Amino acid sequence: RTTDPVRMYMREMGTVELLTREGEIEIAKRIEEGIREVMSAIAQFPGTVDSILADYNRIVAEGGRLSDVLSGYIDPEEARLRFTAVSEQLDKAKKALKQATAELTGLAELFMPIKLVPKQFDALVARVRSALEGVRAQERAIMQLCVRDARMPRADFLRLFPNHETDEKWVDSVLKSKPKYAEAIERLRDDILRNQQKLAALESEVELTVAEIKEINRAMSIGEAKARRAKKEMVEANLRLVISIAKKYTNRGLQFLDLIQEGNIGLMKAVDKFEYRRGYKFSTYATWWIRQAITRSIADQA
Amino acid sequence: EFDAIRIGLASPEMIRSWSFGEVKKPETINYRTFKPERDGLFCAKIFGPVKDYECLCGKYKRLKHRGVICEKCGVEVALAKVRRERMGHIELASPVAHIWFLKSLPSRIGLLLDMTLRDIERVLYFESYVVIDPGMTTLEKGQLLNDEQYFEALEEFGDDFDARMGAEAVHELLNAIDLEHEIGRLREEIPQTNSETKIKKLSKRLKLMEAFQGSGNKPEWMVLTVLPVLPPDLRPLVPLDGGRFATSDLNDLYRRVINRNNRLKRLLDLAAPDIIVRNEKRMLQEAVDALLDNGRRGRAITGSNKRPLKSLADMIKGKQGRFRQNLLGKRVDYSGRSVITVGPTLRLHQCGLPKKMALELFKPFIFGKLEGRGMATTIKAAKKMVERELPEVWDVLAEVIREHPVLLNRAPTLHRLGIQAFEPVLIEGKAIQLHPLVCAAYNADFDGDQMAVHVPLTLEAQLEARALMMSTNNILSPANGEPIIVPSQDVVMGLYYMTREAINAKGEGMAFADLQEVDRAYRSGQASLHARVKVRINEKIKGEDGQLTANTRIVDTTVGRALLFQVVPAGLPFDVVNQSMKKKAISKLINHCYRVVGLKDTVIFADQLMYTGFAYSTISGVSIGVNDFVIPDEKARIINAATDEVKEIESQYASGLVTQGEKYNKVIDLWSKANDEVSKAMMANLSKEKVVDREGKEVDQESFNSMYMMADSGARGSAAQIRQLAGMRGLMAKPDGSIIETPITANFREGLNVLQYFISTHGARKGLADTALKTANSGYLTRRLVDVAQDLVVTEIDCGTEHGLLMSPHIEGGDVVEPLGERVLGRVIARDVFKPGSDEVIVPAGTLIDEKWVDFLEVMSVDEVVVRSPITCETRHGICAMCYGRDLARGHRVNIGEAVGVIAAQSIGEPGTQLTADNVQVKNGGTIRLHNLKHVVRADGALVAVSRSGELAVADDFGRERERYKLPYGAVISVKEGDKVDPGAIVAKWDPHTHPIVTEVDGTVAFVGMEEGITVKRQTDELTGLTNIEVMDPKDRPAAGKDIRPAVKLIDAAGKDLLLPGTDVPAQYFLPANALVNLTDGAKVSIGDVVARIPQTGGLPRVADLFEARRPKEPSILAEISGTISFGKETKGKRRLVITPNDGSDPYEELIPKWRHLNVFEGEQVNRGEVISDGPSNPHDILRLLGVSSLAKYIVNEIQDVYRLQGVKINDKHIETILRQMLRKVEVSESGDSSFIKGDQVELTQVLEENEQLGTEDKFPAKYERVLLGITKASLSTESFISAASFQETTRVLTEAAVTGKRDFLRGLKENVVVGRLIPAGTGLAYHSERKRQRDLG
Amino acid sequence: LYTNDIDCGPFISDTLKIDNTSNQLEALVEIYRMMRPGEPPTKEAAETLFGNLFFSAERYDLSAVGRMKFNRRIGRTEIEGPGVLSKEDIIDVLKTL
RNA sequence: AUACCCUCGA
Ligand SMILES: [Mg+2]
Repeated sequence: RTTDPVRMYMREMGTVELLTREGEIEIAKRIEEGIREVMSAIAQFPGTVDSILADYNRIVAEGGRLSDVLSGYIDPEEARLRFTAVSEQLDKAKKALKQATAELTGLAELFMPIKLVPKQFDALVARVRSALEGVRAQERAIMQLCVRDARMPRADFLRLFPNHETDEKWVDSVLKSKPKYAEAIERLRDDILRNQQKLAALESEVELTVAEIKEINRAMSIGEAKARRAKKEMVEANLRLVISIAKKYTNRGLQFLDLIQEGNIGLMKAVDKFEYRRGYKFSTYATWWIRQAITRSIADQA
Repeated sequence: EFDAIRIGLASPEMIRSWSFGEVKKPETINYRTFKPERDGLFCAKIFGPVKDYECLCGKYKRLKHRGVICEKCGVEVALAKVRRERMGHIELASPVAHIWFLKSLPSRIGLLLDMTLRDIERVLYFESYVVIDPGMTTLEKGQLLNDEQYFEALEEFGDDFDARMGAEAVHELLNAIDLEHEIGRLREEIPQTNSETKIKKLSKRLKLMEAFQGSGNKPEWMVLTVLPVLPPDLRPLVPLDGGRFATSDLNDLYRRVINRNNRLKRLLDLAAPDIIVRNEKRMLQEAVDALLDNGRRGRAITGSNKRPLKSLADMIKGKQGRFRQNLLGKRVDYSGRSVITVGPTLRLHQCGLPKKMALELFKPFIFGKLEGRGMATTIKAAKKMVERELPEVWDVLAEVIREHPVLLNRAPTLHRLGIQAFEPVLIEGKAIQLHPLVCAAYNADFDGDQMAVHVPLTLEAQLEARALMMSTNNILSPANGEPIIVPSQDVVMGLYYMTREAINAKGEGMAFADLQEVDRAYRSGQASLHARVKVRINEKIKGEDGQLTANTRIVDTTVGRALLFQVVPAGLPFDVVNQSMKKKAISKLINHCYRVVGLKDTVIFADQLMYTGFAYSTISGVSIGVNDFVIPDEKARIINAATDEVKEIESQYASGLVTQGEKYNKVIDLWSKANDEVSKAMMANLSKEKVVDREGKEVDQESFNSMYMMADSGARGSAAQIRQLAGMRGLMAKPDGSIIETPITANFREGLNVLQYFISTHGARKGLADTALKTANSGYLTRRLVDVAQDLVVTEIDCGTEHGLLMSPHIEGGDVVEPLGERVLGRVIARDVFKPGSDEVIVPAGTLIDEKWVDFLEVMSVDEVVVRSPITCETRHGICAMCYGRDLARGHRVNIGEAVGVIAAQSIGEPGTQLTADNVQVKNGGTIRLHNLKHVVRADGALVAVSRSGELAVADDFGRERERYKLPYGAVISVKEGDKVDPGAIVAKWDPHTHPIVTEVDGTVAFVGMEEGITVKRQTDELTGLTNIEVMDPKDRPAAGKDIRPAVKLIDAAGKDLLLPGTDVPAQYFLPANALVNLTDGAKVSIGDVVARIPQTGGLPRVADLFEARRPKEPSILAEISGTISFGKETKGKRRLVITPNDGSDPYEELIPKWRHLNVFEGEQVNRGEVISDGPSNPHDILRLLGVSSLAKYIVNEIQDVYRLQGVKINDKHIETILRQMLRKVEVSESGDSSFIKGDQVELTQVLEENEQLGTEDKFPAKYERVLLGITKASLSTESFISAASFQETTRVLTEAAVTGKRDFLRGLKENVVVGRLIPAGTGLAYHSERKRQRDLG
Repeated sequence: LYTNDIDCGPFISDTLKIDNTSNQLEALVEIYRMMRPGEPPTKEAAETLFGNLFFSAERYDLSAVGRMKFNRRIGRTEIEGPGVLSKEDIIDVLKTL
């Protein structure tokens, strides 16, 4: 029944082990795989690709900088060529909106190697999750309406309604099923139908259906989860490094655990900004960020 | 106004209600601009404005809008005092458990979940999961799962099993308690199990659940999801000079908590891995725990210092442990101190006061008088005059001092006498002049002592100083009616020297017409101060009440005695002053004068006595010189004789004849006898060392040697110290306690050698080291005594009960320790008092016994009387004014509102610093009487008494018992009840040396089962020392002889079976191992013949043990129920002695392990009160078996022995008062209206039973058993929580009050002290009564 | 087993009948568990901790006075000795006790 | 004008 928190931190963290630099390369490869998957998913959203074209237009019009948009691949002239190719792919896909699905798959293939600055990443994420939030809010609105007013059963709810959410087929089918609940639904036809009109407007903005958007966002979520798992493995690997470096500043007017936690935050920041093509050991780059975090934490307490 | 302060758990909603903002930033003040920052620990948005009636920007500076908050300045403009009431809150990312409800010895959060504190700690420290909402699954809600276990459970189930970790899991558990269902289930399961431990645990569970249900408290509130922050001025940063800032521990802890909370939110918002998240949650839990308390689990530390940080728990605990230094101590104004100085020209009511101290203390009074007289117009002019010390300011200072008493107290005030009011007189100097006669009460000598002076301000305060605590009012000690303002060393010496007698002196023989002529002759030098003369006097006697008879009489006395009698007031005879006037005689004279003449004449008499004592100790040039220590001449001879004896004994030991162990005792006894003989010779020489000539032939007289006077007068010194000064110092003790084999032969006049000095250093170092620990223990004991007996104040006048304690003179041993007069003086009679012949009422009813009544009782032969005692007086919440008898500080009965409990505690604890066999031989001749004796006559009339309860008394001719002795079992006594036995006679010829077994029946015994080698052994000693058989030990016997026990079957001389009365079974007592049965089996044994014979601290710790009602390492084993005792089966290892009372058989009897020797003999009356095995009694068994009055007598006698050993006299009223406070709680057996077993105040149970009698049913009344609690336990178990919280264990009592939702109605002394209200006792009683009138009656 | 009843009692033999510790690694890990509770012990870590606590020139030292007094009390002619506790020193202290 | 440490007096 050890009461020392440092002791149990050592116990819980001590289960994981280090790994040689090829292991770090593999973990960075996993991170790259996840971000490539989520970016390829983003490619299947026309609004996001139009937005990246707009950011490039700012680049050309000097409204954005090279270091504020792109982050290399697996000079702006290669960027010129790649975005001209991606725009031609976009136009040829839009022209024949069957073969359009193959055109978007090629579009995802072409946009797949590209890498961008994290701010645009969060912007793309915000857009896709806002579309998801709108769809989910429409779901909740219709659900609360029908369940709490017409007493319409949850079984037929979760059987017949889902995955369409946009056409009058489900309303008419429930009406033809002829329960008293469908009779009470007739008072709520107007609001549900006008909300589904807004959903249809949102779909026509994105040119895609509910099932398609669900597939893309699910794939993006899987990629984000893969990247998160890779980062978790890497930080659990470098916990030993962070405790070893945190020894330096014990009697600096701050607790040991606060120091190691700040160093942990620094090392997660380092993982967020680490690449394997640098051909370097992790510890060299992690030391700088951990020192920055710990030193800033102690300086803030002066 | 307000009352009934509540305590409860803090709700998150009410925590929000308390706060005025959400503290979010760790830092406090910007280094560039020195104003508090937004959302910081000092932010103006939350806590208020830095400057009174100001804002952050200065947009509004006017003093008009005191509540409006500006647009640009959201910090509302208000008074600067508001920074003390405004608090904030911190929103925690995750809930954290409260440290107090976790780490208290009974863990409230653990008890509420029926899970051990270890498991909860495992969950909190993120070591194991816990299960919430088990649903339809194998897992249970109380089940804890490890990482692998939880992973397997999740894989197997997949859902319908909510498992969490951390304080979030505990919070999710707490709010799903459903206290109603749990209470119902636990109540249903409470009587199903008969296990005492399990029933106790479930009873505690029920208590907690009902407390939560009734108190409006919610279990989820234990784990706080939001915590407050102290207002900034209560956790201030005091800037160090030089621009540094001193940060309080509270600020550091708050900053740590804020930092960890901010880290938590910003690491969960980015989805950090689970391990680091849980580590951060653990850190936040630890930081909040360190903020709330420290050292319980983690013992958090500060930066660059090994001193731990001070949390809120240590802050509310206060300095000096739990004794609140701010709410009880509270440094005051209008006070000062200086070294004290004896002022012999002071009257008893006044004290000297330096000009500067008086001028500083009474400064506002001087300003007021200056403005009133118009001598000063502006206060600046008044300050200029008072600082210039202009000659006219002394006049106004004299006017403000004239009738304004001041308070003087010493550093350790062990009793109320340690602070008394004096009417100051201006003196020239810097020291406070004290009256010599008040030094004894203050326990203050003038070797460097200092005194604090306080100036009462209100007319109430001045009148209380003059009427209650003026120095003249308190002459008699509150501990005992004996006076405390009595002549001390020097004045006693003067009075003793004045009233001596010389065989031949100048002026002896002639007769004087008056005391005036005696003074005229002495001052003219024609007569010695102590010369046997004749003088006629005019004494006024007060023999008849209201009639002062004056008579003129010629008395043979000395000049000094006649001179001193001129001081004596006009109500006492001259015979009271005709003796040598020793210290004890003078104290008794003052006591008699107080009770005869009055108080004002008594203080005048005391002042006159002090004046004459000083004057005639100055006139007598008494002095200490090297020739005063008279060494006896026989000391050399005695020392040489003892040296020869020890040399002979040492030679004998060298021969080997004498053992070292016996030689040690022999030589120490020899040296002690020699020391006693030397001391006796020295005292006999010194006392009579005066040869004088009386007109020719030489004669002897009492010595006039100065040291002998200093001893005999009692002024200063004792015989034990002259034993060192003029005789051999005697044996001294090594540090281990063993007396050193060689003594110190030399005295302090001769001077000691180096080795003897080193031994005396052993002794003196031991004593000096013991002194400090004695003082500390006495202080702690008196603090506990005061805190346990503070609510007890006289409230009623006559409660009406007629129960009390039978008080008889204490005659333990051959001498009367305390006469009946001293025990019942100042008390009140409980029932009728009768003559030796009944039907004649002597003392009718509750008449307060006074000096006249005690003299009347002495004139008659009253021996045993019953008096009303504070252990009686069953009144509620207080004590009646009768059962507490005469006040001791005053001559009359106590008055309603006297805090006799605090006086009792102070009286007991003040003198703590002074702390650290065969036959009966009658002392004097008296008619012998028997008490509590149960024995039949022997064949020849020996009257052997086998009953253990029994005593022998020798009643005097009048009828009172002059001496009593404890008669043991099997004592042969020449019974002569009514026949006087001469002194020194041996009436009882007991000689146990063994545990004899009497044979109440007769006839030819049948020793059945006496096996020679298995049960008995016919072992005869050398030289035919015994023609008997030795009983074989049960283990030393064979395999079959182990279970066989000898039995002397009861048969008559012809073979007829006989049995003892009451029980059908014969009195066939078994013969155990190590027995002595000399009578042959089959031989007629007389009635009472011995059948079986089986051979067999002090100071402050002892009084503390008695007041705590502790259990020693080996308590005395006592009988449970009276009846027929049996034999204990030793084979099992614990003796089981079943009791079979004749009135009704109760087979229940405990088993006593044979690890301690048991002296119980089977086949006799159990006598529940009596003792089974020796040892110090356990106060409890006495209480629950003998009763309450018996426990009262035992405890009072036990404490009084310890106090009388050092000769300090304390009235028993105080010990009985503390006893009443300890016996204030009773436990219930069969409730019918309450819980089965509960510690409830006897007042509560009595009220409930009285209401139930005139209520629903008649059987609703409850039966309960009285229980005794120690002072440190009785004080903490009071109904009020504020009283207990400021005594000890503040955390425990505060958590208990929080969970129980206690309410404290401020109805005690400490409650009103801490809350600043008038005391419910003394003069505040009227205010409290009026408040009750206005509150209870609408 | 050469022993007696009145004198020469089995104080050690009785103690050795407990703790179920046979291998020196078991004793080392038990000592690591006692001195450093909670943390799971490894062979190298426990061995290093025990060695550092027992017979390292750093983290442990008896001054000349300490060695001289220990030798005198346990019984030894040599006044000077090693600064650290010897392997047989603990055995000597056990014998003396 | 806050906490420890040291020393000293009763
Ligand atoms: Mg003194």
